[PDB]
Amino acid sequence: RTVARDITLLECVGKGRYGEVWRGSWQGENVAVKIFSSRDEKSWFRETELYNTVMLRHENILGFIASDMTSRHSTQLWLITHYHEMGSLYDYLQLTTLDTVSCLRIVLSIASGLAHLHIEIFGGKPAIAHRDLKSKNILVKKNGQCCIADLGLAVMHNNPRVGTKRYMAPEVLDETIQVDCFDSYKRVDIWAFGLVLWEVARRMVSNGIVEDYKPPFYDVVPNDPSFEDMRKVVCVDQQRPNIPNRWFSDPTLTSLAKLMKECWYQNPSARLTALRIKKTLTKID
Ligand SMILES: COc1cc(-c2cncc(-c3ccc(C4CCN(C)CC4)cc3)c2C)cc(OC)c1OC
Ligand SMILES: COc1cc(-c2cncc(-c3ccc(C4CCN(C)CC4)cc3)c2C)cc(OC)c1OC
Ligand SMILES: COc1cc(-c2cncc(-c3ccc(C4CCN(C)CC4)cc3)c2C)cc(OC)c1OC
Ligand SMILES: O=C(O)[C@H]1CCSC1
Ligand SMILES: O=C(O)[C@H]1CCSC1
Repeated sequence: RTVARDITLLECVGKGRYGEVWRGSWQGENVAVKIFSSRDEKSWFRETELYNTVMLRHENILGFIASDMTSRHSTQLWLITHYHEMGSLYDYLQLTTLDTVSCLRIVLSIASGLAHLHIEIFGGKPAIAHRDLKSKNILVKKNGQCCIADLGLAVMHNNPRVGTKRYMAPEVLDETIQVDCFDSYKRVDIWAFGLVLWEVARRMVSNGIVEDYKPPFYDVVPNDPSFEDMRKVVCVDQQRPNIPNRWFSDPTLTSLAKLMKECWYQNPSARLTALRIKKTLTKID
């Protein structure tokens, strides 16, 4: 039989230190093709090893299609996934505001994806921690739900080696994280989840008011904040993202402020679990 492997790369939709992401076409169908830099080859190996161990399939996890290694004169490393034309949550929040139903649908879908990663199923799948959760690593689907992307730093029950500094938990910044305990990595994801919840909630309209899109800690650290910049804010001063007064006039944003506080405790073991966040979100509105 013919094995059709040609992908037409149509347009570059992302460029960074990691390499590039392209919208591509395979057999009439849109795919996303991540082309890894030599700098970030370990992310391709980790994601590939994870998918070789467990073929994750979940509506709120970016859908795997293929991992390709091709010999050149160098080695070319591609990861091929489903394509989400609306782009990342980061991209989407810049222009778009949200109503109550759209805000809740986004954050419950992220909680659903994250709980699916975290849970060991004994049938099944090992427990997985993401280790780089942020709004750029979440894609928006046409049905209003999101999916979690980029398992290049994921751990299974370290890696390329640290996550995005702006989203690092206090125990990562102060180097107290108990690195031999798998639950430690789940708790780091919950911290980052809380920051994403804050980024989304700001864009939910209430009483004719909305906040502009800002990244977590926009008001206390520079662009491309250093490790030290983040440690001083999060660990030494114990600062947390601001909850605007206008949220306390809206029952949904009041409930979301309480949830994000319960993701941001200095004590990692005090933070809510992804399953408890899902349950809380299903009872809001
Ligand atoms: C190698 O490389 C790539 C391959 C493909 C691809 C193209 N056509 C058909 C296939 C296919 C799938 C599954 C079977 C089964 C049939 C039942 N039998 C009992 C076991 C085997 C055969 C063939 C594939 C996997 C796409 C790619 O990109 C999207 C590839 O990557 C470049
Ligand atoms: C990698 O990705 C894609 C692959 C394909 C594709 C192409 N040829 C054959 C297959 C296939 C056929 C049959 C089996 C099974 C059937 C039951 N039992 C006998 C074991 C073997 C598996 C695989 C597929 C899945 C299509 C896709 O999209 C339409 C893909 O997505 C881009
Ligand atoms: C995060 O991680 C990965 C993401 C993807 C991915 C999948 N669907 C769609 C996208 C996308 C499409 C389009 C835009 C637009 C936004 C508006 N404007 C700025 C021009 C461009 C942004 C994003 C991406 C980037 C694939 C991946 O691997 C193949 C990823 O890595 C695992
Ligand atoms: O790039 C790396 O360091 C990884 C390759 C496979 S295992 C370690
Ligand atoms: O086990 C889980 O939590 C996943 C099943 C479908 S939704 C999440």
